Amino acid sequence: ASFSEAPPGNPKAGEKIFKTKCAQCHTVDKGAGHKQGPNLNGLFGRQSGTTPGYSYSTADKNMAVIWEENTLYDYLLNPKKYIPGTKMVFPGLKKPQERADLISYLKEATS
Ligand code: HEC
Repeated sequence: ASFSEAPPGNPKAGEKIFKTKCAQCHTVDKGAGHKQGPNLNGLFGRQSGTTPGYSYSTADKNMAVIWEENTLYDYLLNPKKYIPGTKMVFPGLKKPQERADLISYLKEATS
């Protein structure tokens, strides 16, 4: 129900997930620029809506969520429910395991 109770994460599995469901709109490497969505480099611990050069929705700026395992796990279940008014078009990742694997990868990849 929460990150706390979620399955352990496997970054290899998480990579598959990222590639198929997020890569279209997000970069992760420093210097890579933006896509439909902002570059996620250095995501962990940062305030939402603050990456330079990307035009965020007012909601994504106003929420000012500090991204971490906790917040990401809730967010990913249903982004539009988490930040009503966001322009990210993504239904959500329903399974606890899928979220845990994706987060494990992001931790490594966005570093
Ligand atoms: C294009 C169709 C998207 C897909 C697929 C995914 N994301 Fe996304 N993301 C997209 C946009 C246009 C935005 C900005 C939203 C806004 O209201 O401004 C985002 C934003 C994020 C964020 C917030 C980052 C921040 O700096 O605050 C995160 C953490 C994020 N996106 C992650 C993410 C992941 C892990 C996805 C696969 C599950 C994914 N997004 C899909 C566009 C698109």
